Formats: sequence, C-alpha cells, structure tokens
Amino acid sequence: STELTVQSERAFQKQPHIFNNPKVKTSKRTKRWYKNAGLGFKTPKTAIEGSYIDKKCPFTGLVSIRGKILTGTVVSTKMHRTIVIRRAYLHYIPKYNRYEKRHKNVPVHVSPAFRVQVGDIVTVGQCRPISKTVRFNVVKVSAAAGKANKQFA
Amino acid sequence: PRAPRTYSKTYSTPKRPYESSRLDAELKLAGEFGLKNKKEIYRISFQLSKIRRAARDLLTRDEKDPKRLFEGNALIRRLVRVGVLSEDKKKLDYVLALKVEDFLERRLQTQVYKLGLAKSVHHA
Amino acid sequence: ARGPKKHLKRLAAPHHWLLDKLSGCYAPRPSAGPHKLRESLPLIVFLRNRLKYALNGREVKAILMQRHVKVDGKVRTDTTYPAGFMDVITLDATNENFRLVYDVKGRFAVHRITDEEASYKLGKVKKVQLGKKGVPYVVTHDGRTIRYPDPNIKVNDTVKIDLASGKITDFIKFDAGKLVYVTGGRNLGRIGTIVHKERHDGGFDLVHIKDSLDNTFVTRLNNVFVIGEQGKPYISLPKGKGIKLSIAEERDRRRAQQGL
Amino acid sequence: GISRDSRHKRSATGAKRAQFRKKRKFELGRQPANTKIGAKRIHSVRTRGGNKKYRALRIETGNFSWASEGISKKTRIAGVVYHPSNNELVRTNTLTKAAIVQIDATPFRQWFEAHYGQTLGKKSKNAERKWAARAASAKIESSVESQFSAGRLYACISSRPGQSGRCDGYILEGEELAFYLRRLTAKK
RNA sequence: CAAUUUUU
RNA sequence: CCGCCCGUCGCUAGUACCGAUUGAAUGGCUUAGUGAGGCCUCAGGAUCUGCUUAGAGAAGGGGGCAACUCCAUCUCAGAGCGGAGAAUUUGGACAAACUUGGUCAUUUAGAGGAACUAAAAGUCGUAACAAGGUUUCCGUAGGUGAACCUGCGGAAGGAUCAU
RNA sequence: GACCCACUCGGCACCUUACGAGAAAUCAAAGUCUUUGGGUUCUGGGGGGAGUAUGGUCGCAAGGCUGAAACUUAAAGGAAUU
RNA sequence: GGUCGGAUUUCCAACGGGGCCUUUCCUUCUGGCUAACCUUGAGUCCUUGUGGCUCUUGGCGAACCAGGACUUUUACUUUGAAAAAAUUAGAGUGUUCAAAGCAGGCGUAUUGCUCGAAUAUAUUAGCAUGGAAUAAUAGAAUAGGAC
RNA sequence: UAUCUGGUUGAUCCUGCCAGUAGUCAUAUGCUUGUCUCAAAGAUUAAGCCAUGCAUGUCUAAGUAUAAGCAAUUUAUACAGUGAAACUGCGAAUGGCUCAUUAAAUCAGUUAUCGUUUAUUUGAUAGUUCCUUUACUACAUGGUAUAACUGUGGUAAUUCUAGAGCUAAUACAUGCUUAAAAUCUCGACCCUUUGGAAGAGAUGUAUUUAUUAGAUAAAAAAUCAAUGUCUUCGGACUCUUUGAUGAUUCAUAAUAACUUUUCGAAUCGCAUGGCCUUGUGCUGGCGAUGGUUCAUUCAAAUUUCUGCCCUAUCAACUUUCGAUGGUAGGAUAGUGGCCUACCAUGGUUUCAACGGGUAACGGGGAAUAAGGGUUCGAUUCCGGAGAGGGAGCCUGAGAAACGGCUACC
RNA sequence: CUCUUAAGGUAGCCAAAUGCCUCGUCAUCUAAUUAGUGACGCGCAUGAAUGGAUUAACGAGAUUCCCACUGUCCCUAUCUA
Repeated sequence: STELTVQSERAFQKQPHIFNNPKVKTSKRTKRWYKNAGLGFKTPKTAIEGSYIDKKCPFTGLVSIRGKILTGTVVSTKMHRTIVIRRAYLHYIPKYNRYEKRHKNVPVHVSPAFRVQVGDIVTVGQCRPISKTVRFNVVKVSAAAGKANKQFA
Repeated sequence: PRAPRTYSKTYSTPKRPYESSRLDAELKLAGEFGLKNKKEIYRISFQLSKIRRAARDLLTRDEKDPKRLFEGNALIRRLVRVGVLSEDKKKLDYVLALKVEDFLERRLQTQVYKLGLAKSVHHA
Repeated sequence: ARGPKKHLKRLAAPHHWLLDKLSGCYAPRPSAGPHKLRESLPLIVFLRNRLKYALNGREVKAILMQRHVKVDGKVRTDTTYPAGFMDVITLDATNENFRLVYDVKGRFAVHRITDEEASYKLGKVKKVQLGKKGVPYVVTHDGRTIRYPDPNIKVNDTVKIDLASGKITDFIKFDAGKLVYVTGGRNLGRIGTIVHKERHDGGFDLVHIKDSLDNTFVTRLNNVFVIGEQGKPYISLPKGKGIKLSIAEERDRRRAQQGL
Repeated sequence: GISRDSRHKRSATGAKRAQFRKKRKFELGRQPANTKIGAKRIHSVRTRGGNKKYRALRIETGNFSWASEGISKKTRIAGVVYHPSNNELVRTNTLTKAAIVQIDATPFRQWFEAHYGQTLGKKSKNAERKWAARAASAKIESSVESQFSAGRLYACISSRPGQSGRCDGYILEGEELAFYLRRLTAKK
C-alpha cells in the first residue's frame, strides 16, 4: 500500500529490537523477519520479498491468529489499509417455520502485501484488538471473480 | 436465601358444567360406594387423564424402542402392582381401555366392604 | 465484581456431590484448591455423606484435630480442603486407604485400596518445560512440579509417583491399544482403553473411545487420560468395572442382585 | 479520574451510547509525568495487585548501547533535537520514547582508545596483541568519526521514561541517523 | 297540474 | 302506509379539540461562563532531627608544678550536609453544583370558540322505503332556515336482461 | 374479391347443464378449499365519531394522501319465503 | 424349536449395510512403520508338504504417523460432543397414599450387610463426523485450459 | 386432551360482536371457617422519608506481657499458667436487599487472552550477601520510636482529644555471617613473539536496555587466509550441540552496563539427644510465621461468535470537544482514538441504522394447554447495576467501597 | 302574520382612531394599573369598491412591554474654550 521510500512519513518505524551488524556485507543487507502462520495458511512470498514495515501485519508484525476464522465478501477498498466484509447468512424464525436473509458487516485489517478488490470471497481470522473497531485480521484472499485473468473488454 | 419445596395440584374440574345425565352419571359413581364430594372422582379421572396422556405418547412412538420397552413394561407392572386389572389384560393396550369404577374398586373403602366384615360402604 | 466469592449455596454445585435440597442453606464451599474446579469435592463431603462418619459440622472439624486425615503424608487440617482425582486419601489408625476413582453412576466412589499400593498417586502431565537457568520440570494434577524429570517424555501422558517427592519412574505413551480413561463430562470415566486417535490440528482434539460394550463414542481431550498398559491397570477399578451397562438391562441386573 | 474503556466514545454506527456503571478503578489512567532533565528527582507509585513502578522526573545520565560492541556506560545528556511524532517537545527540551538527543562524546572515548589506541580522528604485552590483531575491525564509518568531532553523539531513548523510569536507550547507528538527517540538515 | 300530516 | 324514518331549533347532560398568557413545571442534549473539593506536579521549608569539624566556663586527669594534652561530659557553639519534612502556594487533569439561551419529550392551568354524541311525539316541515308521488345513488360546483334543490360526466344495488 | 362448409388460434360475449361451489341470489369461474399449501401485491376485524382533531407532506386555492383517541351501544347488516 | 415365560447344524423370505466389477468412484511427492505374500531359493513338526513354519532376495508404503502441494463455497440433514442445578416428563420407594422427598431395605439384629440416590427431554448459536437427492454453486472461448 | 350456548327476524339461512364457560406458581375483596403436614409476604404506587435497637470481628504448645488485673504453687528465682487493653497480622472487597437507570447495553450459549494481574491454596524453591581490606566491626544477636499505661487538661458536645514520663517487636530501619570450582578483564613480566603466566577483581536472582543462539527437505567436492588433534611425518582426523506449540521477538541461556540496590530468615514453639577434644566446642528432630521466582489454584479484567419489545404522525444519523482509519508517542495490570500532535476522509442504511417510546433488569422458567402457540417472569438459581443525586479519592492483593472518606445539591 | 315608504344588517368585525352610558365585564401583564393585549356584543351611531376581513417586506407615523445602557433621577460636584 506504500511505495516511494516505503518507510516514508514523519516518524521512523522498524521491526522492533532486531539489529543488523552495521558494517558486515551480509546477504540481503537487512534481516527481514516474518512469522509462520501455520494451519496450512500459505504465507505468500510478498511478505518475504517485501519492504513495508506495518507492525499490525500478521505476517511481519506483533500479532498472531488464535481465535476463529470466518468468510465473506469485500464491499469497500475506499479506506487506507483496511476493508470491511459483508457476511450474508440465512436465519430460522421458530414461529412461521421459515427462514430469512440477514447480514451484518465487519471491518478487517489487511496487510499491505496482499491484493484485494470488489468481490474477492475472503477468509479472515480472529485477532487481538487492533483498532477501535477492527477485531479481526485477514489471512488469505485466494479468490477469483466473474472471469478475472481472462476478460479484456 | 433458601431452597424451596414444590407443590402440585392433583385434580382438574371438568369443562362444561351442566349436563343432566353427566352429573347423574357421576351420581351413579357417587352412589356406588359412598363418596363425600365430587372432587374425588375428578382426581382419578385426572389420574386417568395424565396416565392416558402418558399412555398415548409411547403408542405413537416406535416399536422396539427401549424407552417404550422400559416405561411400557414398568408402567403396566405398576398398573398391576395396585392390581387394577389381572394378568389376562397385560399386553400394554388395555391401559387405554381402563374405565372409571376400576380405579375405585381397589380403594380401601370398598376393599373392607367386599371382604365381609362391614355390610356397607357407608359403614366401611 | 469487587472481590472473590467466599460463599456459594446449594443447587450451584453439580449433581456429583449428592447433597440435599431442603437443607435451605449454603453449600460446602471448597477452599482454594491445588488441583481443579468445583467438579472436585472437599473432604468433608467425602466423609460425612458418602462414607457417613458424622452428622454435625462441629463434628467433622473435630475429627481433623485428632490428626487422622492424610493425603500424600501431608497434614492439611483444613476442613473444606478440596480433593483431586486419584489422590489417595489414606488414613491413620482405622487404617483404611481410599483411592479417588469414578464408578459407573456419575459421582465418584467409595472404594478401598490396600495398605501397600496406596503409597503412590497417578499423575496427568499438562506442561513440560525448560525454564529458569536450565532447570527442566513437569506439572501434575495439582501442578506439583518436579525438578529434573525423565527428559523429553511429552505433555499428555500419565506419570507414576514415588511419594518421597515426585521422583518419577515410568512413562506411559498412547498407542494403538493401551489403556485410556475418561475424566469428566456427561459420560465420565468408565473405560474405552483406545480404539484409534485423531488430531484435528489447530482447534480442538477428539479421541475415538471403544467400550467393553464394543461400540464407540468420542469425548474431547481434556477428559482423556491414560491409565497404563492394557489389562494391567495400576488401580483396582471399583465394582462397576467401567461399562455404562444399559438401562434396559440395568433393571434386569438389579433384581438379579436381590435374586427376585 | 480519567477513564479508558469505551462506555463513552460514540459507537461504530454513531449513536449516543447511554451510560451506566460509573467510572471504575480497574481501568484508571494516571495523569502524565512529561519528564525533563535535572538529575534524579524520581517518585514511585503504588499500583494494582502488589507491585511498584517508577515515574522518572529530571534525568540526565543513563546507560546506552552502541550497538556494535555492547558497551553500555552511563553517560550524560545534552538535549533533544527532533521528536518523531510532534514538535512542541523540543522547544522545552524534554525526553520521551524515541527522542533524538545529543550527549557528550566523552565517556566512551575512555573505553574506545584505551582498548584500541588508533587514535581518532584528526602498555603491557597482554593487550599489545589486541589492536595488533584487530586490523580494520575497530574502524566504524567516516560520518560517525566526523560526528565525534563536535563532541556530541546522537542518541535515542528507546526505553519508556515514565513507566519503568530508567534513563535508558541507545545511540543512533547506521541508516537511522541518515533518517534523522533527512530533514534535519535542511530544516533551518 | 296540485294529494301533506296522521305519531313507542 | 293510522307503517317506517331525515335535518335545523328549543331544553337537560356529557365528551374530547383549540386558545391570549413572550404560558408553568419535570427530565434529556446544548452553546457561553463561574467554577466547590480531591488528585499529579513547580515552588514553601516553618518544626523535629542526627553526623562531622574549628574555639571554651566547669573540670574530666591518658600525669602530674601550671602544663602537656585523652575522647571531652554538664553544652554554647562558628561553619558545613544530609533525614523525615507541616501549613501555604503556581501549573495541569478530573469534575459535583450554579447562571444564560435553544431544542426535544411528558404532565399541568387558562377567559372563551365551534363541533360531536346521548336523551318522554317539542314546533317547522316530508327528504328517503311503492313510478316515495320531481326514479335513486356517485364525484364536483353554486344557492339556502332546516330537510334539501339544481347544473354538469357517470353508474344502475331500477321501475326494461327484449326489435 | 366476397361468401358456403370443415378446422384452429387469440378475442368480446351468449345458451344449456350440473358433477362442483357456496348464506342465497348465482357461478365455467366466484371451480380444482377441513379429501385444507401453484406463485405473488394489497386490504378488513361491529356500527358509530369519520375520512373528524392534532402532527407531517403535496398544492395558488378549493382540497388530496397518511390517520387516531375520548365517549357511545347491541345491533347495524347480506341474501331469501309469506 | 432340538427341550427349557425358550436355547440351532447349514438352510427360507424380507429388511436394510459394505466391498466390488461392469468404458467406471480412485488427493498426491519423501520416509519410518508396513501389509499382502501374488512373493519366492532352500529346508517346510503332522499327510503325499505357507492347511501349522521360518533366514524371508524387486519381494504393493501412507488403515499409523508427519512434512511438500492443493482443495467450487453454501445451505440441509444423521450421530456425537454439547446448555449449573431445581423446575418438565419419568423407574424404584409404606412420607400410611397423596403434596412430597431421596431414601431405604435385608440378615444376625451380641456390637454387620447391601441396593440406591436413576433415566430422558432442553430449540435457535458454535464444533466434528456420515449422506450427496432437492435449491443455489463455479472453475474450458481471442484457450492466457487440463494432463 | 382437540366440546360449545342465547340475542338482529313475522318466521329462515349468514357474515359478526356482546354475554355465558374453565384455570391462573394472579392480585385485591365480600361472606363463612373444624382437622393435618407443607409456606409467599410493602415487587406493582414514591429506589420517597426515617424514631429506636441490632447486622464484622478476630488466640493459640507456637507474635508483641512487669498490667502497679488475677490465679496459684513451687520451679523456670528474667519469665514461661493465664489474661484486659493496645501494637502487629488478617477480615471488613463476602453475606443480605432492591430493579430506578438499562434496548447490541447487560445477559443465555460459545470460543479467545501470543494481550494481562492475582494476598490467600498447593508444590518446588536463595553455598556468591561487602568486596571503602584485611584494627569499618555484634554475627554468641547493634539500633531507634513508640502504643497500651501514669500525671495534671480543655469543650455542654461526638468511637472527639494535649503537653510531659519511661518501655515492646514478626511494627520500623540497618546489617554481616558456612564452601569449592570455571570464565573474563587486567598485569608481576620475561622472553621473546604462532609465547606463557603467579596474582588485582568480578560472577546469585530481580530491574531496564541492546545483541547472539534457540537450527535441523538430499548427498559429495573443487577452491583462498589463519589453522585445534596426530603422524606414516606427501599431510591426514573428527559422535563434530537442541524444549513446547500451528507459529512466535516463547520459556530460556550468553555478553556489557543497570538501580535514591529490590530480594536472598538478626522471628517464635515444643523436645532434649549424639559427639569427644566436657569446651557458652561441633552436630542434629518435629514445626509455625514470613519472604523472592516459576507453575498452579481462587478470581478479576478485556474479547469474538448469534439472539432481542413497540414505534416511518422516527428518512438519513456520525465529525472542527475522535466521528472512521494510519503514523508516532502519553498513560494503562496490559490491548485499543483510551488520550495527545500530524495525516486520510471516512463509518451504518429501507435486511430499519439513527431518533422516540417502553407500567423494559437480562436469562434458567411460570400460566393456559390437540398440534401450531399467546402472555407474564419485580421474586427463591446464575450474571449485571445501585446503596438519597451526580462527581473525586485513600487504605488494602481485591473498592471508585458507601453499616470508608472528601466537596456540592 | 302585520305596519310606517320599498327591503329590513347576511359574509364578517369591535369598547377598535368608530361604544354616550364608560375607568363596561372577564382573562392576562406588574407590588399597584383611567395605558397595553386576547375574548365577550341587541353595536347611543360597525359593514361590503361611500369597499368589510386577514396580510408577508417597508415606515424621520402612533402606541405598550422586555433586555442590554447611561447624570433622566437619587445627589450633585468639577474642569476646560
């Protein structure tokens, strides 16, 4: 979500209490640390070869994934680095012996290394609290659409 | 601040009050063995009710159901430990066929009567 | 709110204590315990209601001043001192030895064990760890940690205790045919010894459990506990033998207990 | 008195969240300490559960790190020049987390040249074989050696000044000093 | 052509 | 049909609705202000102290003419340097309570105005039930004392299912 | 090209008849409804007060839309035979 | 129905369950197991020979485990796990029945003996598993496809 | 356990109300009242007000004893049996009571704490203690600074309180005292450079910072500098070292510093032994309290996942006093626009948000009962809020406590 | 139904600048009110282009009240050209 000397703005943020030896000409000339998510959740190489810092990221920051996991679709990339998710579901009323379609939307913090737009049936995970509202975080996007990678006009 | 102890009512009045022969049918049942009120044929009919309500729910449920094979067989033995009916009607479907005056017949009023010694249910 | 709760009434401890309803009062509240929840029981519930040694609440407190109670060689004159699982409440003079096991009807037991074999408990481990300055240790039912154990055994097995301290002796793993034993829940503690495990990596753990009824069921991991090698068991099981014998022939067995 | 939980603070949709359960004790935020320089006038506070913690006021000498040697000698301070969040804190010369301070250049030089003897920047045989075997190993970087010349070292309070009260942190080394000379060259 | 009221 | 029923008015009664009062009160947000007290902190350092060191009335007497010279005690001292530090008091953040406006909702008081509804045939009349004696009923507009009347496009719950 | 006959589609209706439907009058839909479920929008819970009072909205106005309560009282009523 | 409210040597019909095979259901790479002996060379108690055996040579890795790699997502539904008890239903039970409660009851009452203190039900939320009809369901169109 | 009857009429059929019927773990009330077990009770309206009296205190073999209180009788001839007050520790933060506020708030189930603390309960638990050097000096035991008490006081007053006189410690503050070994830095240096080394000192844990390791899909070599072991002496040789999870910057170890240096027994009880060198020699039982640290336990605190009564004569609520997010901090037991500066304009919605109402505490249930349900649940059990109305705070492990305090009404 | 000459205050409005009686009454404003404002009405003697009623903006028009403000006044003093 950020380019142009990626550690950009007025302050200075870095992966905490890890230092590279400030003179020796070692391999990547940095020590980029990441976190194995586990449970078959393929941590993509965009965090491994990335350059962002983003302490809130589950793949390079100080947050794990320890609660439940949910699903749903994307409706707003209008923010900065977060997207909200509309879980749609049916609901049984006991009286009329019939169902009804309800929903409610939920905000989810997203790592800047991913790529998410409209549609994009997504999988998110429960986290420690990270904003005023965002109680979750995403794990994987892995979703096609109405013929993405194929359509042209 | 304490634990309760429960209570329960063990009769229910009939719904429609006034039919000429129906009140006098339970005057035949009043006049048979010397009752004192109309409440104590309401309560065995109440005991006829929620036993036959209990009898209906196993019969509508499954055959070779062990809940029916337990509380159908333990029901009919407790039905005959008081000895309302004998061994001749022990096949679990005569509990529907049971009639008022048969729950009356094993009461201690009309058992002292039938076993000599009293000459009269009013004396019993 | 605002502090701990140094009382609880009856109806709030579960069925497995078998107290009275119309006492109209507060329950025996367990004290702070070494081992587990209020699904354990304090010793006074084991004495005056199961074993039936006393009536008064002044009475049972007066036994413990005579110093006859003992678990593990430890004094413990606390009245409502909680009692864990398989933690043998040995006695002084009167010489009995009671192991805490589960019978086939929900609540715990009244089961004697012999004089010898009563000098060891049996211990579930929950947490193996290397910690401060290289000192390895295990934990137990009561969390009684033991310095310098048998190295690299794992979490989730059972442990034999030597009762001078921990001084652990023998590891008992889990394999395709051993002893396992439920502890807690709706279908607590008969035997199912194993049939085949699974894992469910990540969320929870389940185990297939095959009775001497020879069907199966599944109880989750926190009730799962291993006894030992199959057909050995370290504890003489109480006289229900761990079946969940069915209610259709529970009734046929108990009038064959009376003979009519 | 000031609270921290969200029984105030208007909800997600935006309703006026009505209140009960007036301001408790288990969320209380103590008023700040906004610490300064001036040599050890520090008071402690009682806290929750049985514990103790340090409000540092007026600190000037504390331990640092290089970090290329693991040295940590208690040197003095001189003052902050660029706070990374806001800018009012340097007009009064306070110190917080990540405060870009300058110190003295002196006490590490007693460590450095007694251990190497080069000598920047322009006796027994047990340690004579030390600098005669660390050839171009003590040498760091040119701009740092130019930065010794004014008699100041750019340091960074990484520790928390008002929670644990220690006078602690490290000094700028590597790319980070180029970040605090991004704008701090052409800021005037 | 015009014809109204006639009274719990 | 010596059937039924329509409206004004008269008397007897009740019912809500409005209404001058820049209405009144309670409660909830509110802008502008005063801000009690308590906390964190800048100072205050009263009044209780001990340490050390330079002189001494009394005499302590390691010895003796006095002396020298031992710490000095009954204690003033002249200096430092700490220890707890109470009133007081600036700054900062919480804020009870109050003042002033505006909104919102509830309740309550009001001179009097038009309505509605009941209630022994009261007069004035027949409007509708038979072609109700001018067929009836709609929507709209106009007049009138009351029913009502008339004009306009309809419709037949019609008094013709019919050239 | 109009017509005669036979057929069919879609109309607008008519006549007979009922098995069927209902309170009856009547009905080819008002049928296939206690042998109760093809979808799908709306409306009504006694008659009065009344399409009235307050509140809103649309109008230049007449007025239109949405729309009670207080009180009142056993019918108002639909069809049919004499 | 063998011979005691009651039991079979194979066998009759139905009920449902599984492995298959029919063009045919087949998550896969690396190992330790294994898992077959269908192997195989020899000996191979008892017969005329793995029907009772071995050292067992490619002698079928994934049913017992964990790594590389994915996997059309849903409803629905079985079972289990699951809701503190009382309360609801409900077996025992001389509280004398009943309201109840959870006891009691049996010897031997000479200084003991044992049964109990059951059982279901509890729906919407979540978890795991069996099922693939019914209703959505998306991956082969400028092939930028599968193998 | 599925039940209906009368009234529009001259009479008939029918839509449709009223009345009639039955129970209330549902209230009041009229009349009547013999037996026996069981038992809710100022919830409904005014969470409006209070007279009076009581509901939180606490002792052992084993804290503090000169009571000028006792009780004695042999003991403890300094005490030891008790025993007030009062100090110290501990409880008071449970229990009980009400439902006014309270409509995604609490709450039912349901995970989460890798994001935290926890006196008490358990179990493990501290061979380094200052290195001013060896006369700092008690480690065979140093100190204050004091209660209760005694003397005379004040005010009419309250669980109000003064100056003076001594003394207690488990209150309070100092403070040593039982090893060895290895490492690192230095140097006494000479004797040499590919060198060694007496000895100057440190090393417990806490605390904060910074670093390193914590690895481990598959097997062999060439190649450039230093070069451990050993030797045929071409040169050759090495088991060369890993805990849990899904995973971590985790537990951890190591390195250099670190603290108005935190802690690491100057406390009491019963017993009397062994020892051989009978010396205030050296050993040694069973406890009781208290203490750091880890893991429990007892709990607290946040937190995901669903469910809500009536209202569109409630149609757009939300921010410049954070509304939503990012950036960096300040506090916090720790998370977080919780708060602060800068930056971005965002959140919810015709699935009903927002606003209003609610005789709305939330649930486990209760009443009537074919099935399908309608209506209560203030009240026995669980959880929440409150102690006349809003604020604020100390003590304590636990409170924004109310039978605790401060101020205003 | 009837008379003076013909037809005999309708829509409305008021003690109004229009109401003598009259400072009419009732309510409201203040501490008090021949003043104000809202209703009353058989109106000496209101009224339909001799125009009747209600009016948004405006008025060097006339009134009554409230809030800020001051020698208007309490209670006057002084200084300047």
